[PDB]
Amino acid sequence: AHSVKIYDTCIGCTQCVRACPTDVLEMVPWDGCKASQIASAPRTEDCVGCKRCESACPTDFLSVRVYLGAETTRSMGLAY
Amino acid sequence: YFDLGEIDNTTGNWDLYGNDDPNRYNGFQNKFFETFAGAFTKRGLLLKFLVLGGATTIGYLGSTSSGDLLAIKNGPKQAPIMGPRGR
Amino acid sequence: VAGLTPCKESKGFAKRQKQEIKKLEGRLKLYAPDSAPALAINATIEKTKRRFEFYGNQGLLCGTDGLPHLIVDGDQAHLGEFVYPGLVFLYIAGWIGWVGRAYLIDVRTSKKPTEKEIIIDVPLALRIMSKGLTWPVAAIGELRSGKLVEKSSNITVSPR
Amino acid sequence: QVIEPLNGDPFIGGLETPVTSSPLIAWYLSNLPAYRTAVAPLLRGVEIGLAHGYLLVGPFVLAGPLRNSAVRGEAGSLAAAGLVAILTMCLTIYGIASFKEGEASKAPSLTLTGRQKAADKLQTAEGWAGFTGGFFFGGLSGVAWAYILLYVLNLPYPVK
Amino acid sequence: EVKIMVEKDPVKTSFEKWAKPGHFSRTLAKGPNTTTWIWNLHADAHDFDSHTNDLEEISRKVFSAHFGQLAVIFIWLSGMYFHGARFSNYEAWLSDPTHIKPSAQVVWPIVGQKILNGDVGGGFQGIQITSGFFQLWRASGITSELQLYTTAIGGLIFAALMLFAGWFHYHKAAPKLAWFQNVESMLNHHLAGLLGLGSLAWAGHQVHVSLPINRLLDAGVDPKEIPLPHEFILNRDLLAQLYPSFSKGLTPFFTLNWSEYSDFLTFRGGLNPVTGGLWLTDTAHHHLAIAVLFLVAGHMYRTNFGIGHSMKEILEAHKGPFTGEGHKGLYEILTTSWHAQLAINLAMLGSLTIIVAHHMYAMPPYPYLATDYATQLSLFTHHMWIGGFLVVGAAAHAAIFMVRDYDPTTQYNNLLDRVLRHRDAIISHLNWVCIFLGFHSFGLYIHNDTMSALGRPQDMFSDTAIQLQPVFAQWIQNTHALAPSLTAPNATASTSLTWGGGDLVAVGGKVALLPIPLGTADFLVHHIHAFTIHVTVLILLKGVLFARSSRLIPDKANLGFRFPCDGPGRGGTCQVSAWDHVFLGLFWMYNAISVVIFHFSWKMQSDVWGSISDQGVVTHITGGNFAQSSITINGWLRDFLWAQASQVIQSYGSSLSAYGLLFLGAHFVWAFSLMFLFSGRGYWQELIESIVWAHNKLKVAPAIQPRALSIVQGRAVGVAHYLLGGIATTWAFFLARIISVG
Amino acid sequence: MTASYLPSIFVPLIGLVFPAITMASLFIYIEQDE
Amino acid sequence: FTPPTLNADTPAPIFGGSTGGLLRKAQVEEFYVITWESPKEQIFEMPTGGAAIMRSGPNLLKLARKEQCLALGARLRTKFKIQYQFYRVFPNGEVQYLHPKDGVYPEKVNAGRTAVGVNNRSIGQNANPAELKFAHKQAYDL
Ligand code: CLA
Ligand code: CLA
Ligand code: CLA
Ligand SMILES: CC1=C(/C=C/C(C)=C\C=C\C(C)=C\C=C\C=C(C)/C=C/C=C(C)/C=C/C2=C(C)CCCC2(C)C)C(C)(C)CCC1
Ligand SMILES: CC1=C(C/C=C(\C)CCC[C@H](C)CCC[C@H](C)CCCC(C)C)C(=O)c2ccccc2C1=O
Ligand code: SF4
Repeated sequence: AHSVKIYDTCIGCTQCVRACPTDVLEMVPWDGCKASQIASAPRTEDCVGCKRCESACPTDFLSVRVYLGAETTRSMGLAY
Repeated sequence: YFDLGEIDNTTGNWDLYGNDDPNRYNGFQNKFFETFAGAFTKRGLLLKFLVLGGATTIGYLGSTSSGDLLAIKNGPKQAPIMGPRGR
Repeated sequence: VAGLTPCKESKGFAKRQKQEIKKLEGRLKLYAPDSAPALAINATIEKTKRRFEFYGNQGLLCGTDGLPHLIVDGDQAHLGEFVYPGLVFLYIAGWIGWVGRAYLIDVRTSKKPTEKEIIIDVPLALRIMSKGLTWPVAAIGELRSGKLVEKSSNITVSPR
Repeated sequence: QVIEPLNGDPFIGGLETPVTSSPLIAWYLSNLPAYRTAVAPLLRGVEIGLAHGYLLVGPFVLAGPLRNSAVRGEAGSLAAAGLVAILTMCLTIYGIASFKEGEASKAPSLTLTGRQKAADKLQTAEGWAGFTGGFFFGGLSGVAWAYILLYVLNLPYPVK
Repeated sequence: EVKIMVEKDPVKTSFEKWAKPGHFSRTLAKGPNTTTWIWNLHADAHDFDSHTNDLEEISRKVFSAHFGQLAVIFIWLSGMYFHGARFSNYEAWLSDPTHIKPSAQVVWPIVGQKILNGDVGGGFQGIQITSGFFQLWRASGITSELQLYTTAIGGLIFAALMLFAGWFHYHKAAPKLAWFQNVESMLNHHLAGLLGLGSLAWAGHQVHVSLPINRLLDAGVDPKEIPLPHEFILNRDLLAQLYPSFSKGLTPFFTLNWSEYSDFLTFRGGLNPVTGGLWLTDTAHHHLAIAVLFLVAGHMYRTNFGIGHSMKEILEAHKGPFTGEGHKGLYEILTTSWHAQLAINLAMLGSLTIIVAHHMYAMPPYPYLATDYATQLSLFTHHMWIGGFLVVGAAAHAAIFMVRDYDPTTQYNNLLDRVLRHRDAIISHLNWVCIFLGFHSFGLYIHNDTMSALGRPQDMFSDTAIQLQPVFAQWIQNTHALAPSLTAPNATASTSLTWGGGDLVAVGGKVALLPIPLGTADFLVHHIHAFTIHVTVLILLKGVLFARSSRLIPDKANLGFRFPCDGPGRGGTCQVSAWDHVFLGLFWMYNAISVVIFHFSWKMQSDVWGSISDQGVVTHITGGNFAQSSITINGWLRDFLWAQASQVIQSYGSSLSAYGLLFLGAHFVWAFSLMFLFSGRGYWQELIESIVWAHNKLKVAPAIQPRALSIVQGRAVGVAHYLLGGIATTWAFFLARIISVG
Repeated sequence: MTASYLPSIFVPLIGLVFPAITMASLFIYIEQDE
Repeated sequence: FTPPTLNADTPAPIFGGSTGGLLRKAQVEEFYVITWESPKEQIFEMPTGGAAIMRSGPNLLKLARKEQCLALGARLRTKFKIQYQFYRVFPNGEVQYLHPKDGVYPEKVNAGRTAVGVNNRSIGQNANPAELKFAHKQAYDL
């Protein structure tokens, strides 16, 4: 549904994963930062699109980026 | 309350107000309604004659109406009101 | 000029002076002549008569409504309507703009530059509010020396 | 002690309140023509039509525009029968959209208890087909019988 | 266990904490970095729960803030008595009030504003006041302006005492947490000591001061020759000539011969025909009764003397089979959360202020209150707006209790837990009754507008068309008029004149009150009122119930109260917060209270307020057009919003021209609100970025970065200008129209 | 007016029948699963 | 990492019933089951609205959305020291285990998971939309 993209400006601060309320983001190993980890979005079909990860990203400009695309019953947040 | 043997009973698929009574009428009342409402069954057929029959029945009494039945077919019954500037 | 009679010879402007005192004279009829609210209306009438004798003596132009109209084109007769108090204004408004600009330069080279804007340093402020008196000689002086404007390589620019 | 969860399950969005699972209310709601799961859906659709057909003559003969004439029986009954024919087409296009020809039944097969019942045939393409014709014949006869008992026989009532 | 717990010198009285602005919050103590720091400085200024987690220091902050509020109200009362003493015509109005308008504000003759000092009468120029202070001082027995000056300087003394107590109960001896948690003692000393002894003391004033002075004012005696209030206490024969029951001298009180006090303690009812205001023998019997009843009710709870009630024992014994473990933990709610008590107290104070508004137009308590129509309209309108604001704030602090003080571990299977457990049912059935009320009131208005537009007056809901007579109200008004004969014997007359007992009271040639009719128009507008109150309840109760979580956002309590949104996800989560429900309920309070005061103004300008000529003929201000024009929106726009606005727009060049200026400036503030309400932060942030670029070009960049207002702040600014502009529009239109035709 | 009865025909069809034709055919069309 | 199997014999927390629970999306589309092991009998805030007494052993809770499982799960990870996992249950009977996928929570890094949805460039090196007209690819997915 929603497309969440991680860019190489990430410092591995992990707070995009901690702010995620639908378990989209996970921290995979990486070689481009001091923390040696970058975020990724394997369960991007579960993304509501709330951009809590973009609110918690301290990198200017943002490393996690959520693009609101086709919206399904996962990304609409319904219970009915 | 999760079972893995009955998936409908653990998810809310309940007939909350349903009944399993097979019949409560008699054969004389049942044969009258299916005979009369037998040409009204098919959705594609019923949508055809309701649109075509509904367009005719509003154009009939729209046109055969009288002055007392509807005021738009009565017309004016007094002198017209002249506007300002002689118009 | 522009089809407007002068207000000293305008019959409509003298009509508005007549019907303004008459409104205030009828307000005076229900008070005692030595009472305190009657002294306020008597001071209002003398304020009105001072106003109408000031508007006619400045060469104001009155239309068909009996009202003084301002000519802002830059006429040699009409300098005090727009040009003279505009140059008085822009001197005062440039004084506000020069002492607020010079305060920000004086607090940008400080230890905590953001605490000097919520808490304005009055000895730093009052020593340049006096310096805003001669500001056209200091604004064009900074314009000619290049200190008024900042080069675009050191200015935060949003991307295309 | 009085309020229970819905069939003992607290995580289904409902409660077993007295307005829901009374001895009198759950007897009532289980005999209403919409919740008979084994009756053929044309027969129980005639009762859903007779009811709604009858009741709708009332607000159309006592409140409509032609309520102050001698044609108030004829104007309001055909207005009541007009709402039957519109809602029949609303019932027609609902069954076309919701149910496809040859599909299963979108109905809960399980009852309040754990016993397995047959699927409700009303939520099908052919079950809602016979339900729509049951509402059309029942609704047009429910309007006409309420018109007969009010403006043909003219039974005495306080308001008519 | 109830006793005084204080401790000495918690914080030192120093100005070093005045210099640092954001000392209360950890985020604002670092100093400013953006311009949003200034707005969070004011937003978190009074929010004492966000400062510290210790409820003791929070309660001390709230107690000294109460004392500062009391100081501000005493400064305000000092000003209004000093304005009566020096800048008013209160002695001139008190000589004859049927011809001289109440005025207590003189403006300075500077810029043409001296025309606002209008001819109010009595040889005086000033702003005609509508606050009702003149009738209040006439009911208090105030005869001279020296008494007003003495009350002003006494109020200044009490304002200094409240400032000293606010300093004392935060810096010298501040109470501890268990002192504030003695709610039984606080209720015992508020019911008996505050509302009981206050009613008893005002009853003593209304026996000795208000009653004989106001009896002499009904006799046409000049107030300069009326004896002073202490002369009735000293010379009791002077008090006995007006009431012979004073000749017995306190012996019927202790011998239970209270009927011998029937000369000055009566259950008359109705209005004084001399003045148009309630009797003070009834207002003194009223205060003596609510004092002998609030002092009884103040001996109910258990402090430390054995007798009484623990209210936890009252609550925990109140449990039912439809609830189970209900009312348990609510004592722990209402003694550990300031916001829950604030919600209950604000709901009662707002609803009580609405009670005050109705029980003052209908039973006017002050002499010449009813016949001064400006005072009646302004007092009703002011108390409706205060009451609506306080009930919206009640729902606000209810929601703040949910998001910041509701502990789910202490609340299992009680009333609050079960109300949260079926909040979908509450909000959905409230939604149904709101939509049903909206059609069955406003669509009835639309139907009347349509058939009046289509030339069908018989197809409407009129008193001549299809009638919708309020038979319950028309029966309860007959039940309240035909009461004295059988259900309430000992009454001389009836409770109010608006019930149907006759008594066309004419004071100064102007109608005080008469029987208020209730017809189809009143039915329609009362269903509008019920609809608007229900919808305001719907947004506000939805914000209270969905403050913790929702089906949309299950972690909404972690986001807080003043958060804007979660984001553009789940379709968009804009205004999910409980604050945003308070924000929308403020608009629905505008709608509700504005239609309430519009129905009030038109209903009594059409059916109550007017004049009485010879041979008993009553000519109202807008004669009889409420029954036929207030059933359509075109009548409301035409015979109310256009016909009665023909004195707010042509008031220019007169004393009421400031009402025209504030009418237009109130339209300005309203259209200014629509800038903040309809727009959003990011547009203004990029526009400010362009302005910051222009500042960078000329080296006038501030170090405090210019930022757009926050989304919560932009909505707050928009609703503040919407309420301020619309309320000031109605204030200007009301206070120009009813002053002009009054 | 030449023919007064075509007001009595076309205003009921284009005002009542044609929205009932168009909205019912669209609601079938917008809820086709295809 | 072997995913845990849903036992379907552990019981529910003591809850009086809520109206915020499973609607018809549970019956036809999906519903979410969260399973966790408890130290003792506690009281927790229900993410559908309300409070329930959680059991002294393993607990099973049926939820409608994936966000309700994290809102509950982060509540009993910070207030309580309880490890949790949840599932996705479909009406045909298939239980899809969802979190944590490797057995360790996604805040902590694991060597088994791979980078997906990761761009080696930044935002400023994304291509303009004018040079990607009429293509399935967009400015960020390449
Ligand atoms: C019989 C004693 C008594 C009485 C008269 C009151 C009266 C009052 N209380 Mg108090 N209170 C008492 C004892 C009493 N209290 C007890 C025992 C407790 C402890 C459990 C509390 C704790 C409490 C708190 C925590 C607060 C109050 C507040 C209030 C005020 C109500 C708000 C208001 O605007 O009212 C109308 C206000 C007035 C009429 C002003 C009157 C002020 C004068 C100086 C009297 C007050 C002094 C003292 C209480 C009684 C002295 C009597 C004196 C006249 C002889 C009012 C001053 C509230 C307030 O505003 O805080 C300041 C507040 O929330 N009370
Ligand atoms: C008994 C009265 C009472 C109590 C104790 C409080 C107490 C509180 N309120 Mg409030 N509340 C109440 C009633 C009250 N309120 C009412 C009347 C409303 C409806 C408007 C609400 C709605 C409510 C909400 C919506 C929220 C609170 C919150 C706050 C908290 C701090 C706000 C702050 O720092 O002030 C800030 C003060 C200002 C910004 C001053 C602005 C004043 C108004 C808005 C504009 C000016 C009006 C003025 C008359 C017009 C003059 C114009 C002229 C100058 C040109 C605090 C707990 C906030 C909070 O976080 O609570 C924890 C918040 O989010 N309140
Ligand atoms: C251009 C649009 C259109 C037209 C032609 C009409 C026409 C009519 N309206 Mg209606 N209306 C419409 C739009 C329309 N409406 C909309 C948009 C609104 C919503 C705001 C309303 C709201 C409204 C209400 C609330 C009511 C009317 C009523 C009326 C009737 C007034 C004349 C009379 O006295 O008959 C008196 C009545 C009769 C002669 C009864 C005739 C009923 C016939 C026989 C129905 C027959 C079946 C029908 C044709 C099936 C339709 C199929 C489908 C294809 C359209 C008339 C039938 C009144 C009425 O009586 O409704 C029937 C009434 O109560 N209107
Ligand atoms: C000074 C100045 C200026 C001016 C200004 C202007 C421009 C104006 C605007 C304004 C407007 C254009 C409007 C406004 C309006 C106002 C208002 C509106 C206000 C209000 C206030 C208040 C305070 C209120 C009160 C109230 C209340 C609160 C409630 C009830 C009612 C009332 C009213 C009483 C300028 C800038 C030039 C320059 C600088 C300075
Ligand atoms: C206009 C507007 C702004 C911009 C508002 C701003 C920047 C507030 C301006 C406040 C004053 C005018 C600036 C600060 C003034 C200083 C005290 C300096 C004094 C200068 C003169 C006022 C004397 C928003 O941020 C916004 C956010 C969300 C929705 C709508 C809107 C919105 O409509
Ligand atoms: S929050 Fe931003 S910087 Fe931190 S790990 Fe996530 S993407 Fe990287």
